[PDB]
Amino acid sequence: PLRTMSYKLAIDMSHFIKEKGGLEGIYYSARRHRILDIYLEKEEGIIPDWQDYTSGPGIRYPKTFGWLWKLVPVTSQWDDPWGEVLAWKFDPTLAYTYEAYVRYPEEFG
Amino acid sequence: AYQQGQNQLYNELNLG
Repeated sequence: PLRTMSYKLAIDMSHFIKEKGGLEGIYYSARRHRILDIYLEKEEGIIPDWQDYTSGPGIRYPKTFGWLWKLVPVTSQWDDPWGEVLAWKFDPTLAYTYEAYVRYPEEFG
Repeated sequence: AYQQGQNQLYNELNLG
């Protein structure tokens, strides 16, 4: 059944993936991004309108609170607009700290 | 082909 991403939704999910040894330390590509967007839709019927991040540079944080995965730095056309490398990493602080509007409040609206 | 081409992609992320 279809459904837009909610908090408890994204929340419970974030762990479900970590518990399945997913994403942690895996390298990012604009291709792999959509690869994720799709898993949620085919397996969990989640409207992929959710997955978004901060331009940066430096660390990239999710524009969907409750999401507990952040992009951290360490060519191709799915490469990085900031020429940096990015890999997924878990962080529970993002469940109680909207790092997004914290550091990049200007990227809303 | 549809469920496989989907799965092999999941693999890149440690799921499947």
